[PDB]
Amino acid sequence: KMSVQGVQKKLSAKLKIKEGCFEIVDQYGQYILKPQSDIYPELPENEAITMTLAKTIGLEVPVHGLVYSKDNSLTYFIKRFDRIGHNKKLALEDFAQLSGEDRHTKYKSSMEKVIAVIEQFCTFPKIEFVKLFKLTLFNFLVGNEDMHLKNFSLITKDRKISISPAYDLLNSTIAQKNTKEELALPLKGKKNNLTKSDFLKYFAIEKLGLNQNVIDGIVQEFHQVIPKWQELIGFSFLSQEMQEKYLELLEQRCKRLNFFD
Amino acid sequence: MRKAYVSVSGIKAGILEELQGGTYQFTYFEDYHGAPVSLTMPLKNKVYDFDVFPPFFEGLLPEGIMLEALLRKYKIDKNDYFGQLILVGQDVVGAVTIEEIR
Ligand code: NA
Repeated sequence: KMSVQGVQKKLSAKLKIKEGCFEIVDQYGQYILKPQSDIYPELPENEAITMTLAKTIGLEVPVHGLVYSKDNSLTYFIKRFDRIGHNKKLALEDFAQLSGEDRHTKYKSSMEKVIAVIEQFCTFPKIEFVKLFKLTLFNFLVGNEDMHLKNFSLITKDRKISISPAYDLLNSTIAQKNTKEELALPLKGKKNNLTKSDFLKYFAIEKLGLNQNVIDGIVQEFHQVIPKWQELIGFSFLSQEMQEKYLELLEQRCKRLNFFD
Repeated sequence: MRKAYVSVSGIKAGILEELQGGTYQFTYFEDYHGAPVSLTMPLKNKVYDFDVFPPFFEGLLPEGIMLEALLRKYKIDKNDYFGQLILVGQDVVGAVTIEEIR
């Protein structure tokens, strides 16, 4: 499909420690910089606020932010989690690599197959299932319709294999005009018109094996975070027009899961 | 034809070798007893065969606009996956690096 993230650059960069600024490099960097796209609007500000919303609901999110590039526009940065200390690296593999797909077939999978990758490779699958549930609800609520196989990764850190910290989380729905789907990979065979029972019963109980108390607690976390999400969006660097689109989609997705009833 | 050293955190782990017929082979080193190149390629087995370019190594290549930047910079065929991996192999995602044999 036409992906919003395909038309944006990912530039390697070093943090000049003595100043508070980044130097773009071709190789051997510790940060990624994502400047404006000429194809889709406000992707850096969109990514910066979305990654902050994820952090507010308790997902694992690395250092990220915005900086000014030469042309006065804003550029997003993320601190790489496969780079640590002095020239040390952590193993990191995306789910296309782990399931035998490639860049051309990275949408040719399902949430059920994503679960199976976690069960096969993660040290504590049941713990990562809780994380995947929160992540999938989050992506539905903020309009991230581009969670294909290369946007899930497993990290090896401290001799534990788990789902990596967040990367590339973006409200891609409001960024593009004729959005085709809600989920990049189908769940119960569905990529559009997902319902509360798809997520809370089929996904959370039948496929992830979560207990009803755990499900209920996570849903309550999302209910509780909506006022703070609304506030954070209002204070973001998105334009007023893009803030309104972000808030309107969030409200629609919240209403679809009966948050306000 | 073309072979390449595959290393993990700087330690040589094995050889990615291209065979005739578009097939590929990865072979671990006896001396290597560290973390696997990929979770799909445990040290338990020392040889791995592929009828196409192996998805683990294909997954290190750039995409989208950054692939077009790579093909703007280098005289390389659009589908020479192994050659592109050699070009970017000094620094890719994760702990693995790829260096061509001669
Ligand atoms: Na509009």
